Amino acid sequence: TKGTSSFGKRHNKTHGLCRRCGRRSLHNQKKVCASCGYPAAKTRKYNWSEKAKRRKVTGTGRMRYLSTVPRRFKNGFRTGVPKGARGP
Amino acid sequence: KAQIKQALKKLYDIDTVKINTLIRPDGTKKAFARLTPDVDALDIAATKLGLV
Amino acid sequence: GKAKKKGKSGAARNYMTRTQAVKKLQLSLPDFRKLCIWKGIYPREPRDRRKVNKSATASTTFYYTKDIQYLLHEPLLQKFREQK
Amino acid sequence: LRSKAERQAKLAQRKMNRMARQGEADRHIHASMPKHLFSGKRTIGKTDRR
Amino acid sequence: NNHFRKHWQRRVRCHFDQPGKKVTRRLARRAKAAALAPRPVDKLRPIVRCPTVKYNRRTRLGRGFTLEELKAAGIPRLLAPTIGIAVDHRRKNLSEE
Amino acid sequence: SEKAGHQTSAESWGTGRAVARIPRVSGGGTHRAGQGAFGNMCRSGRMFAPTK
Amino acid sequence: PSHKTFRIKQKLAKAQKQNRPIPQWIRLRTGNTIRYNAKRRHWRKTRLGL
Amino acid sequence: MKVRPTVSSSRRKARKAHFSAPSSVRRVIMSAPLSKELREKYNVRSIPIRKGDEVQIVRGAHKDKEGKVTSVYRLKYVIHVERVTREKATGQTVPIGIHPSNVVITKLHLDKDRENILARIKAGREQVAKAKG
Amino acid sequence: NGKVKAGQLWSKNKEELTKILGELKTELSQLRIQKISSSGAKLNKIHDLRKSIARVLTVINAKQRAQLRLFYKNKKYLPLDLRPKLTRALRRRLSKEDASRVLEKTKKRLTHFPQRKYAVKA
RNA sequence: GGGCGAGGCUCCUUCUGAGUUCCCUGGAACGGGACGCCACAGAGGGUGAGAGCCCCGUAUAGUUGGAAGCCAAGCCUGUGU
RNA sequence: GAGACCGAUAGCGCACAAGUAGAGUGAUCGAAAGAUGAAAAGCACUUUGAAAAGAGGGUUAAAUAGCACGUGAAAUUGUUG
RNA sequence: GUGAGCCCGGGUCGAACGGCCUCUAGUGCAGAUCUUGGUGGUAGUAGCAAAUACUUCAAUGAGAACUUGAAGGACCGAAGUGGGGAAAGGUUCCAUGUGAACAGCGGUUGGACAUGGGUUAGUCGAUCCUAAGCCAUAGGGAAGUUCCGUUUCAAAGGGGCAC
RNA sequence: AAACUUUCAACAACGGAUCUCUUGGUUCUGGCAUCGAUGAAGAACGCAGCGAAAUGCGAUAAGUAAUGUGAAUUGCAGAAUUCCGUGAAUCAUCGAAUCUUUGAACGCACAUUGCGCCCGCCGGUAUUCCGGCGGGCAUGCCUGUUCGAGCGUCAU
Ligand SMILES: [Zn+2]
Repeated sequence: TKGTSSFGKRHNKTHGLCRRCGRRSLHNQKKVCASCGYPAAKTRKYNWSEKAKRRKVTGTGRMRYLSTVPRRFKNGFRTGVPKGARGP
Repeated sequence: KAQIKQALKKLYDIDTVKINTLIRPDGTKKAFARLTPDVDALDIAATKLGLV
Repeated sequence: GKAKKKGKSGAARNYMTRTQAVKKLQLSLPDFRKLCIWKGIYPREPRDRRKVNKSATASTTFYYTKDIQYLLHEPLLQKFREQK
Repeated sequence: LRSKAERQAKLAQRKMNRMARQGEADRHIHASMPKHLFSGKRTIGKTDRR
Repeated sequence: NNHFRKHWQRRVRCHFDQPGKKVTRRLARRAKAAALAPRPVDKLRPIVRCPTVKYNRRTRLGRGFTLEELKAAGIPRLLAPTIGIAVDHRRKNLSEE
Repeated sequence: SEKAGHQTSAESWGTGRAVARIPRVSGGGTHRAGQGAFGNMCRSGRMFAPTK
Repeated sequence: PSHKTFRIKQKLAKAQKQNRPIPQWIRLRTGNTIRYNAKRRHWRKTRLGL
Repeated sequence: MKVRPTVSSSRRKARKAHFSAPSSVRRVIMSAPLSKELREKYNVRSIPIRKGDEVQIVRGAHKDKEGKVTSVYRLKYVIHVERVTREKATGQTVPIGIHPSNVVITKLHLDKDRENILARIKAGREQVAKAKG
Repeated sequence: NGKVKAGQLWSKNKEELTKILGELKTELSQLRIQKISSSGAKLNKIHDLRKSIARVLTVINAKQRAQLRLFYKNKKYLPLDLRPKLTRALRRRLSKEDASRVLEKTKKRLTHFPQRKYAVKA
């Protein structure tokens, strides 16, 4: 009875949602995320899984601040207002 | 509840005797505010809110 | 909701003794009395002094907590420390 | 325009209706060649099924 | 003789950038010449004789002139590198030629 | 690309009675699972003698 | 369960708001390729994974 | 033959840029030639077309028709001309999209920005002619 | 109505800007109830008041920051939001004067023997 | 030792040549025939079918307006604590 | 910026709302899927049907292109000879 | 044409393609229990046979064994086929409407599909306490990711009085 | 003789091969140096008149300011634009801003929208009660300030 009848007793949870990465990988007894390694400071990644690295590498998300950096570099990180522009 | 009653008072001059709040399955909060017996909720809905 | 605890509100927050006032302001007693005289901080009397402090006697001096917090921002405290 | 929109909505369902999906939510992919049925050999000892 | 028993494919170096690197070097030389004009783009080098018995028949350019050579030619060792003369303090003069 | 046809985890099901011994993509819930991999005769696999 | 946390109830609220078909005005747009909701969810078919 | 290294003769890049150009670029792309009278009047060969211009169709099955530009539909790169329409099955009218390169502008919709455009194009043309002459 | 131009806002000072912000917020709050009670052309108006509130807040913030920069024009320490952003590495980079400081022996050598301008005859 | 500095370089911005002439097929000429024109531009793309001259661009010298740096022929000066 | 490369079972796993849908407690695994037409002009109206639809009649240069849509092979099937 | 093949005619079709000489290769298939996809005979076949059971009238509807109302007959038989919860699910709850698909027969019905609505607390829980146990700090190991350590070889803090 | 089975042909099916296409890959070459406690990469939740996704954005939420262009956006609805203009746009540029809950994540925690502390401001009869808002409170280390401990060494 290791199959169909034993599958009926599965109503607990080993993993919950992790606050850092959003996956259901936070082990509920060890309080450690199996994916990102929370609450360790460094995000968990390994070089034997290039797929796992590419699933969470920079650019797979929003680039909320980092996408505006090349334009500011191209303009030389200038500060101020265009000459004669309306304002205060 | 305190924020809701303060907002109602400073919006529409509404005095409430109690407020019950729930959070709906869509994720927004719904608030039932019972008014003082001196003021008429039907009159408030007709004039201030336009709920006819 | 959550049950309040005894002695965490009321006259216990409204008043403090001279000992608690000098410990709050980190002042010596002459400097505290001098600053109270200069700023007009007056002694007070609670209705029940045991509600403020269980060791209070008839000779215990009480002040307002808001008066002590107003004294906490006086520039003369810096002058006292500079002179020391 | 409402008739054309409803016709477009009904014509969008023809592939899933031929696939007999119960709505657009039925996207489940069934195992057509399971490993437990298409791998291994049956020995004289313990078996994987009766 | 030739063997490939290591993982040789990870470190194969091809040279399709040879004409591009020649173009880059020539552009850098033109920029350096324009910056250094009207001075020459290179420094004056002494004539030195190659070591060992195989190459002692031939002379070539060395690193820089010795302090004895600069003093005998009348050029101070602080003025010499400022007018395009290379100076080498390690080399000595073992003969007068 | 030097990774073409080799970015999969697949293993042969072994000698049996039903299917050929090509390595097959593991897992479930998708069309790719159970399909062949890594062969030049396989769809979505590495070709014979990749060009360098 | 009836006993649930605020985080779980918020995720269920977002799922309930996402569970809808596409508007019919989408299919009449110029160069439209969307024909149905390809990410539609049903309670009996697939799980939220919470 | 192109010489400048910033110019690309790639067909894929050209088609991607053309079909993903934004609205201000599509305005320049949707240019129309001027008539002979307007050309000898303003010394300008071409100008971007805008709503309110008066055009004559010189190519297609609607050739020699004349009308006012009622819409510049930059999304499918077409213009709508008044009375150059067809009938739907129902009997209602529906406009026929014309490419601006298949029309010629006979009367310009004039305002101070249009005069600025024409003046600077004419000034550049005469400056170029004087320099190369 | 309800579409306040920024050119009008750039001349006002603080109190009437706050008054305009208050009246726009009040009319927006009323017209949301009008939206939920009936359908009409008031949706364009609620969009206009949302953008007008955004413009008024932008003008107020810009004038506040300009006044604060004028106040902190001649002071050694500025607030972190008023300090130039650049990048973290650029902020931690040495200043131009500290990068151009040389030793006094080096100063003497560069004073009395700099790089000369020379040419060689052919 | 200081201070000017003509001029040059780097970067964005305005502008650039010539047929929609006639005939046939065609739903549509961007095809075929004829007569031309431009070219330091006959790269590429779009336009109802293979378009140098319909449109964007393309080639070359330049030409408008602006910002910030660098190089620099020369010129004023103090002179030795 | 380019190519004596590949042309949708190829080329990156992905030319498409692709590291998506989906599977697994989990680490992880991981697809399929492009093309009406120049222009929707995506069939008015009549008629038979409960409707889907059909038949007339239309649009188109073509419906032998009808949102199952360029071309439309073979296996395999129906009718007719 | 010995042959691999080449060329033409008729039909379909709609935007490119070929001959010759050199150059180049991811270049020629019946097999690999080959890969992917598609399709046959079997075959209108095996089968749709546990849980005692259905019948009459009327209404609805194009269409009713499995929709509804009434009329009968039965079953669960209080360790229930009843009334409520914990885990788990997440809107499946309720009203209205419904073409296709799904409900291995039908379907007007539906946990399906479409549009909306619904969950109101000082007193019920969580929140508080500690259990088994886990994680910080002091400090000590470890190349290091980190491990031990949880009262220690820690300056680890509370109160009152004062002319 | 028909039916059935098989073969041949035409048309119609089934299926998606072939041909042509390509806003896509792959490989090479050239140029550039620019993430984060002034809060990054990543995660979650929201924002459009009518959107689930993709895209864009953050309660100023398919966006604000500024500069430039100069008449659109479009699937519908509704408004435009004094067109001789502080001016459309799902426009471009982009120097000013806004930037929810998180995350190295910083009051303590977090399987809790849990529990605190310090200082101001405002409102409700309020010296005490109640509520809201704003600014703060991690660790190691460096320089300096100030308050200190020790017969550790001295002077007196
Ligand atoms: Zn995690």
